Amino acid sequence: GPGSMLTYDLIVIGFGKAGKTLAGKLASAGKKVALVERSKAMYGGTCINIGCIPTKTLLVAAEKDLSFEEVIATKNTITGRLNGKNYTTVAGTGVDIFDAEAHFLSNKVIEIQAGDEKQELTAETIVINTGAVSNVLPIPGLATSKNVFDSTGIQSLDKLPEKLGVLGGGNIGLEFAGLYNKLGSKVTVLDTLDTFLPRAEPSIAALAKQYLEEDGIELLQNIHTTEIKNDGDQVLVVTEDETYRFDALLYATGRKPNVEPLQLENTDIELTERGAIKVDKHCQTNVPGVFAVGDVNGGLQFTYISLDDFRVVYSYLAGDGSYTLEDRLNVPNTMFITPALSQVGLTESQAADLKLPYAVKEIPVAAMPRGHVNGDLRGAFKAVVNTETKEILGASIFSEGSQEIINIITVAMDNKIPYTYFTKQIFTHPTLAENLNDLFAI
Amino acid sequence: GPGSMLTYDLIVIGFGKAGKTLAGKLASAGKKVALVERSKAMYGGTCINIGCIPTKTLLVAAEKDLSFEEVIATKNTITGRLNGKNYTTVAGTGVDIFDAEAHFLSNKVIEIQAGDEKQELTAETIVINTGAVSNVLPIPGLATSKNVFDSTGIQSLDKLPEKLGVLGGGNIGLEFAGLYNKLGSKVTVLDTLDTFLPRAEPSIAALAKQYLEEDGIELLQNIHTTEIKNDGDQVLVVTEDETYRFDALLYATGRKPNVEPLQLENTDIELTERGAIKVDKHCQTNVPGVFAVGDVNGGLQFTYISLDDFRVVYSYLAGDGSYTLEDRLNVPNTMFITPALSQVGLTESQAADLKLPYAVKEIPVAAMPRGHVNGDLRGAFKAVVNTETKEILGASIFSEGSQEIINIITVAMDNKIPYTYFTKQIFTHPTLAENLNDLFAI
Ligand SMILES: Cc1cc2nc3c(=O)[nH]c(=O)nc-3n(C[C@H](O)[C@H](O)[C@H](O)COP(=O)(O)OP(=O)(O)OC[C@H]3O[C@@H](n4cnc5c(N)ncnc54)[C@H](O)[C@@H]3O)c2cc1C
Ligand SMILES: Cc1cc2nc3c(=O)[nH]c(=O)nc-3n(C[C@H](O)[C@H](O)[C@H](O)COP(=O)(O)OP(=O)(O)OC[C@H]3O[C@@H](n4cnc5c(N)ncnc54)[C@H](O)[C@@H]3O)c2cc1C
Repeated sequence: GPGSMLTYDLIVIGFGKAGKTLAGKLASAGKKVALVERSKAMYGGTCINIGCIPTKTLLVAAEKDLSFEEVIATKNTITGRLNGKNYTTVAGTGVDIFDAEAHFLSNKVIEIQAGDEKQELTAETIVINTGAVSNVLPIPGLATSKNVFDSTGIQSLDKLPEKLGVLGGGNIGLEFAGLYNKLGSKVTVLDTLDTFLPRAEPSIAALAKQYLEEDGIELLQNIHTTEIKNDGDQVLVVTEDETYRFDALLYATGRKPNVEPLQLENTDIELTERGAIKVDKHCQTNVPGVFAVGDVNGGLQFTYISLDDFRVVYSYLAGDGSYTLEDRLNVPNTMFITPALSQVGLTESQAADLKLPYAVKEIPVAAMPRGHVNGDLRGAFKAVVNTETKEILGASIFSEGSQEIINIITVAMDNKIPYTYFTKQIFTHPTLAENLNDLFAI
Repeated sequence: GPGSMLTYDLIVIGFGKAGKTLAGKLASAGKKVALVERSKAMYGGTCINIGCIPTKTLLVAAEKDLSFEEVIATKNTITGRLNGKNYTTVAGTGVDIFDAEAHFLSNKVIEIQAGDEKQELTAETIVINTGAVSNVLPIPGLATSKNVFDSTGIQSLDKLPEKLGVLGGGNIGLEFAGLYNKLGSKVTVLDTLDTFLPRAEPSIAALAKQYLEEDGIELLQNIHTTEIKNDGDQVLVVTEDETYRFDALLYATGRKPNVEPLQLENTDIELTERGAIKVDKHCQTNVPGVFAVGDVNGGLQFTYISLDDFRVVYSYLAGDGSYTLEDRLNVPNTMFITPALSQVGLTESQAADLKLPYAVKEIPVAAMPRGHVNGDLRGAFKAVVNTETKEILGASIFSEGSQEIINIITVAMDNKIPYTYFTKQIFTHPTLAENLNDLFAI
C-alpha cells in the first residue's frame, strides 16, 4: 500500500550543479537530505551528461585518429563514468536519491510516483534546481521533420552527416559546427542576425570568422527561414532567397527554465515575466525556505554560475547570508572553437557606452613567440583598462589554452589589482600567458 | 686605417634578454646605444636560438606527423625567424649592433675586431649580458669522444640515434629525454644522485617517474662514470657496475657564467667565489656604471629572470632605483616533460624546514573531470598554505597546460591574496584551473 509522507531537512529537485553540491554538503554534515531526479541519464546534471562534458570530450576526440563511431563511443564512456561517479558520490554522503519527476502539491510538499503508488515528501527547505530545456523556434516543420535535432540529439547521430546545417549562432551552435567540421561534415551555419559574434570584440570576431571559414565552415547572416521540410531523409531549410539542403539539421537557439513539470500553480511561488522562477539576492523565492538555483532562476547559463548559486544559498542557510547575488564578482566565459575564445569583464564597446576613461591594447598570437613554438598563429589578446582607477575592465584571450589563461585575469579583477601589476609579474616562458606583460603595458 | 674610439651612452655586451630589452628601450627614448654580439647564430640570445624556443618547438613538432628531419627543419625555421626578428627589432630602435666578441681594455672601454682593424668603444653605462656556457664534467674521454654532445649539439644530430644516453638529471636533460623518446630513441638517463627530481614534491616526482618509465625512458640513479670512450661510432659510458652503449650521448650538468672572453683582469670588476660577476641589489658591479644582468651574475637561469634584471637596472638608470633584486616577488618554473610539471613557492618539505604553520592538499588529475575530457589522466595539483596568515606558500601543478595555470597562483601570492579566495573564484568550465576551487578548500 502507500507510504506515509517522508520528512527531510532539505529536498533538492533536480540533479543540477548547485543542488548536488548543497545536498552532499548538508548530508555530510548530518542533515537528512533527499534529491529527486527524473532521468537516470541525467545523474550529475546537464553539464555531465548533455552539456559541458560531452561537447568538449567530442571536440578533443575529433582531433585524434578515431572514426566517427569511436568518437561517439568515447563520449559515452566519459559521460557514463561521470554519471555514475555523481550518483555514487551524492548517495555516499547519505542523500536519498529518488528516481522520479517531482511536482508540487503545495509550497513544501512534493509528490513522486514510486512504483504502483504515489509518495509525498516534505522539508523545511526546498531547493528547486531543474535547469533549462531547449528552445524550439515556431518555424513550420521544424518540430516534425526527420533528421532535425537539438543540442542533445546531435550528440547521438547514427553516422556522420555529409552536410550539416546549424540554425542559430551562439556558443553552442558554433561549437557543434566546429566539431562536425572536424569530423568531416560540410557545415553551414544559418543565423537570423546581421552580426557574427556580436558580443565579442569586433577584431576578435573577425579573426574567428576568418578561421572558421578557413576550416571550411560556411557562416551565413540575415537568414530568415519560412519552413523546414524533408526530401526523403534529407532536410530542406526554406529561406527567402534560397532553400538549403542538409543530411541533418541542428537547432541551437537558446534554453529556457524548466518549470512546467513542477505544477507551480499548486504553490504561491512566483515566476518572472519571462517564465523563470523569481528569486531574491539569496536565490530565495517569495515562499520562505523555497529557493531556485542555476538556470531555472533565469541567471547566466553556466555550470560555474550554478556552483556560485550554491555559495549564495549555503551562505544564507548555514552562514550569515553575507554572500549574495549582489556580491558576485567577475564571470568569465569560453567558446571552444579552434582555438578557444575566452573573455571576461567589459568589451571596449561596453566601456565606451558607460563613458569610462578607458584604453585598450591588442596583440595578435602571430606576434607571440609561443604561437610560433606551437605551430599555431591563430588568435589575439585584447585588454580594456581604466586609465584613471588603473582597474582592469576586461580582457579577451583568443588562443590555445585561453580557457586556462583567462582565469589569470579574473584573479586580478576580483582582488582590485591594478593593471600595471601584469607588467611586473614574472611568468613562465615560453608560454602564451607571459604576453600579458606586454598586453598591459598601456 | 683604424677608427677613433666610438662613444655611446650605453653599451650592452651580449644579445641576451635583459640586454636587448634595455638597449631597445633606451634607443627608442633617444639615447645612443651599442649592442655587441659575438655570433650571428645568437641574435636574440640563448632562449631564442639554443634554449627555451628550440627545445619547446622540437617537443611540439615531435607530437605531429613529421619525420626526424622535418622536426629538426621546423625548429630551424622557427628559431631562424625569431633570430632575424630580434636583430631587426633591436636595430630598428636605433641600436648599433656590432658583430664581434668584446673584451675590456679598462673598466668602460671595450675592444672588438672590425675587419682588418681593432675598434674601441666606450660609454658611461656598460651592461654585461654574456649569459652562460655548458658545464663539461671532468670525466676522462667525455670531451674527446665522438657522438658526445651538449644541449646545443644534440639539437642538430644527423639522424635519430637509436639509443640515446643522457648524463645528468635536471630540467634540460629530462626534457631532451622526453623529446628523443617521442622521436623514437631508446633513452637512458644516468644520474649520479640517489633521488629523482629532489626539488619536486615527492608525490609529484613519483608520478613523473612513473609516466616517463611508462613512455619507455629508463631512469637510473647513483651512476658514477669513470670514463667515456668510443666503439666505432657508438659511445660507451663506463660506470662502476655496467658499461652502457649508446648511438649518441647528451651531457646536461649545468651552465656557468660566460666571463673568460671578457678579459676582466683588465678592469676592477669583481667575481664571486664561484666565478659569477658579483652584483649588488641594482645588478651593479663594484665599478660605478657597470652592471651584470641575466645568467652571468650567477642568478637563476631563466629568460624571465633576465627580463626582471632589466626591470632592476632600468629602475636604477631611468627611475628612482626603488625596484631592486631584494624586492623580487615570486618566481615560477616549468619542466616540459609530458605533461608539463610546474611549480612556484615553497614545497611542503621547505615549509616544514622553516617550521611554518602549514597545511597541504593534493588532488590527482585523474579525479578531475577535465582530465577525462582530455583523455589524459596524468598529473596532480598540490597546494601548500599557511593556516595562520592564510597566505599561499606554494603550489605544484603537474598537468596539461600547467605552464599557463601556474601563473594564476603567482598573481595571488604576489598580491598577498588569501588562499581562501581560490575557493570563491568563478572559473571557466570544463578546465583544469577550476579544480583550484577544491585544491584550496583546506
Ligand atoms: C550543449 C551545451 C553545452 C554547454 N557548455 C557549457 C560549458 O562549456 N560550460 C558551462 O559552464 N556551461 C555550459 N553549458 C551550460 C550548463 O550545462 C548549464 O548552465 C548548467 O549545467 C545548468 O545547471 P543547473 O544546476 O541549472 O541544472 P541542470 O544540470 O540542468 O540539472 C537539472 C536537472 O533537473 C532534472 N529535472 C528537471 N525537472 C525535474 C523535475 N520536475 N523532477 C525531477 N528532476 C527534474 C533534469 O533531469 C536535470 O538533471 C552547456 C549546456 C549545453 C546544453
Ligand atoms: C637547453 C636550454 C633550455 C632552456 N629552457 C628554458 C626555458 O624553458 N625557460 C626559461 O625561461 N629559460 C630556459 N633556459 C634558460 C634561458 O635560456 C637562459 O637563462 C637565458 O636565456 C639567459 O639569458 P641572458 O640574458 O643571461 O643571456 P643570453 O641569452 O645567454 O645571451 C648572452 C649572449 O652573449 C653573447 N656573448 C657572450 N660573450 C660575449 C662577448 N664577450 N662578446 C659578445 N657577445 C658575447 C652570446 O653569444 C649570447 O648571445 C634554457 C636554456 C637552455 C640552454
